[PDB]
Amino acid sequence: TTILAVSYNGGVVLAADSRTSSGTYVVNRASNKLTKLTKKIYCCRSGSAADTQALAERVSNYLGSYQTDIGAGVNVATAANLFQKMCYMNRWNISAGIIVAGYDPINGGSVYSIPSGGSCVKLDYALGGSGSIFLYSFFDANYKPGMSKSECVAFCQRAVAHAYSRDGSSGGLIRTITLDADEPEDQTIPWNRSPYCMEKDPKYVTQATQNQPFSSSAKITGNRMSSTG
Amino acid sequence: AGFDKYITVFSPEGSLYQVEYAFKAVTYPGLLTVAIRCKDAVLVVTQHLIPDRLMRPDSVTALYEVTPNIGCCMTGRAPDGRALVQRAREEASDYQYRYGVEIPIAVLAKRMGDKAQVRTQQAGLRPMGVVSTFIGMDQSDQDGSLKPQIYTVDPAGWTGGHIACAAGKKQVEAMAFLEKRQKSTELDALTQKEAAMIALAALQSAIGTAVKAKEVEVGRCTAANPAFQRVPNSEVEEWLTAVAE
Repeated sequence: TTILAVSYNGGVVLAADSRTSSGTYVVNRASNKLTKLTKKIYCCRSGSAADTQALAERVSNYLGSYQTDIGAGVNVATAANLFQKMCYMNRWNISAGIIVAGYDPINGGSVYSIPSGGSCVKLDYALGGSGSIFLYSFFDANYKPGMSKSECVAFCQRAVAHAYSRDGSSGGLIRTITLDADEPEDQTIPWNRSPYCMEKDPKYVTQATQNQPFSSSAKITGNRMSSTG
Repeated sequence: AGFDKYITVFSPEGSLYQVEYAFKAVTYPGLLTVAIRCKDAVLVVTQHLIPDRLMRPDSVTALYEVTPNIGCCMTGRAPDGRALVQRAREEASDYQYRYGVEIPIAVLAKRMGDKAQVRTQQAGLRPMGVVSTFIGMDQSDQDGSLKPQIYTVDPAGWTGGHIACAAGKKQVEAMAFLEKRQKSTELDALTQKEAAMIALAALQSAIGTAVKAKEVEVGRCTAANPAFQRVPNSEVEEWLTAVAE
């Protein structure tokens, strides 16, 4: 699982892979890990699918009633607090890493990370899942804060592609959603149109020289790909 | 055997006095509401009069949102209805968390009537002296289209749909006007403008004062926009001018 959220000037972009895997078999290759909480607030879920689904459904139910009670919109901080409380009271029984990202008219675009421990950190960008470990040095080198909306979406897709190119537990479709003062816009790009994969990378085209032909010299001359040669 | 009217026990005539008295608490405040449904929308108009000029007019209202797609109007003891609104909202939320779909308006009205009936059989509980009017859109089967729906809940727990209804002070005159207008036209085939004009005409004829726009508040659900929302004062003004012909 690879999930991330990046804030730009207007709002936020949430990106995720689509792969639910039972260890080494792909149970689902078209999952949707970007779960709607309110109209402008979403969460990226990593870990136990049942636990994260139940947590998201409960938080969405709580937030929907709260809008009717107060008669106004909900800030991203409220949803972040709801997840933080619900994950902290159940931290020993659930396996969940949550990213709460959204737009509210008061604080603009917000991104919150709630790891397995149950804390809540407000960040410019957040990463999560097994494939997030591959992206940290990718963000330290290639990520510049202050990108435009389209630039942020493209960077998020490229980061997700780079993450699941190396992570066996991640892969499949790349799903992104943009949340800002305008209408939220989703996008799903397939693997065959992904911004990066090692199969299309020209520097991994040449195979490692492992199957030496039987030769009278120590000179390495490529792999043996024929019986005669 | 002497009182028989201070608690929910049967009278010798087989009637509940504490529930009949709660019906008089509906018309006690002197307010009136009229709900109508056209071919593609449902409207509710409630008297919103503020004699105290020091009172913030937009703070007090009788129109409530139960769910984004279900709106409510309360007529009677103002706090009491508020309480019921809370219950209704809870009855929605739990339902949403139990079945994953939004509660139907008829189901919500039936459950609210069930809640009212309990207070008419338990001794210590006082009935809510309000009449609840839920308006919304219903998702039909075999065609997928939406239809306007009005459902009223009485303090006795009686739940019923309506093509058009009135509740409050001088509700009988409003109902008579609506029935007289129904003998000529067909309400379920009219448009939103005609239905709004009919509802405002009935409200005016019941009270005979030629209400302005600031004196009423209107809630609306439409087939194009299923969400419940309040009509802006400009549209109410143009409706009233159309009625004034």
